[PDB]
Amino acid sequence: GAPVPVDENDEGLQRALQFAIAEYNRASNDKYSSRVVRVISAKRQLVSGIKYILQVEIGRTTCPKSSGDLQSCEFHDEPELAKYTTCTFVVYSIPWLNQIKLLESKCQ
Repeated sequence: GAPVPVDENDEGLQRALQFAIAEYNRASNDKYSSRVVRVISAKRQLVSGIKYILQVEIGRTTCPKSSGDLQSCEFHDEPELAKYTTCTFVVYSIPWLNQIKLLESKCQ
C-alpha cells in the first residue's frame, strides 16, 4: 500500500479541500473569509478507504460575506499584505458507501 497523489481531475480531492477549507472560511467568517492560496500536499492515501492529506498556506479575503458586494471578496488587494497560514486537511473518503468525513483539519 502507499500514498497516491491527485491531479487536476479528482472531484474527490476537490471535496477534500472544499470540506476543510469550507470550515476555514466559516471559522474566520467573523472578520473576513479564509481562502486557499498555494496548495502544497494534496494526496489521497489508499487503505480500507482513503485518507485525504492536504496542505496549503491558507490566506484571507477582506470582504466577509455580504458587505454589499454581491459576489466578489478578495485577499488584501494584493500579496504585499495578505500573509498566510499553514493548514493541513485530513479527510477520510470511503467508496462503496459514499462516506466522506473530516478528521485532522487544523490551521496554524
